[PDB]
Amino acid sequence: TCPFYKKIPGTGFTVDAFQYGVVEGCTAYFLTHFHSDHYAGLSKHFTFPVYCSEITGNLLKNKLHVQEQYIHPLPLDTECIVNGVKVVLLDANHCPGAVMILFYLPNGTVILHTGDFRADPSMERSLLADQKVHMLYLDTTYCSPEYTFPSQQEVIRFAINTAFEAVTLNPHALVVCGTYSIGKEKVFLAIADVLGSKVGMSQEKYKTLQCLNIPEINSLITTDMCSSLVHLLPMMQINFKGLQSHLKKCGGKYNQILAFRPTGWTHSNKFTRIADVIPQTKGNISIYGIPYSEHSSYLEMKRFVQWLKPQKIIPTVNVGTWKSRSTMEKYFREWKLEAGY
Ligand code: NI
Repeated sequence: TCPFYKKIPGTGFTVDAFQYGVVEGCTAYFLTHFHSDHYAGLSKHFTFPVYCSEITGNLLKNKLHVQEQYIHPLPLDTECIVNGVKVVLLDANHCPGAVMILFYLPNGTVILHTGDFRADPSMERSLLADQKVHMLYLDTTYCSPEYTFPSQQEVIRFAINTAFEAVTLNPHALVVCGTYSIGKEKVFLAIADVLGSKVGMSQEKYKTLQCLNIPEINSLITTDMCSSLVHLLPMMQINFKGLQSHLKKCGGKYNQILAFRPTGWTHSNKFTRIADVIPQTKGNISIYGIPYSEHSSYLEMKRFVQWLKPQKIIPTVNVGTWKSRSTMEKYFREWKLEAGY
């Protein structure tokens, strides 16, 4: 049974609700982004209308085989009427194709559902500037002040400099980057660009990247692993055993691996600067964990919410324990008292 924070009152609509069977009264199912916790349930057998971005629609069709007749892609930044209700999709600054959804209810209430997002000041100059929001359904993944991490641009600067230095000292080093979902593509794309290489990967991952509308993608990626000195591997293989096993397969072309594991936040963020990050090393293999986040920091979240001034906030993450829910409610009340709304 579908929880309350996935229903949109006063409409026939749900958000990210595909794992509960047929939801009573749902005439349109919105999908914010192609991450498995959110799409859990969709397949070729789905026969209700799905509303989403163009990129999410390409993934639904090619990766999950949803039939074309049930896929309803909408452009971004454009007022659209769905089942007699005005909606807008906005870029969420999460993974490719990820959106926030603004719903203009028949009674006059305006609701914003963030999906998963990484808040940014550029959002203060979208179509959100123009009017009031009564209800915010908020991605609270990192809603506590201990969650700190750098900008994505600082993290990419560290990875490019680290890779370029290593392969210039040793032309026979291979670079490996872990993946398990869409998102964070700038990590392997930026590194391959500085090294003058295409990125090598499996047929399955190539297919997924081909759905993403990335400009000049055919110039950037390949399934021919031998021609490439940046390889992608599933995240589970990013360990000393998995990497040794991979280097054997490369036919004595390489004598060293440098690997990157993009993570979310980790508690080494509470002491160390990005500059001071060091790898784990065994022999000719070194592994860097780098804190490249596609969710808001505490400070980014607080700025967004204090600017938007919603009348009510409904969290969508960390909602399963009394202590988590209580902690989030405390911060929402500080923010409101500090800013005066
Ligand atoms: Ni996500």
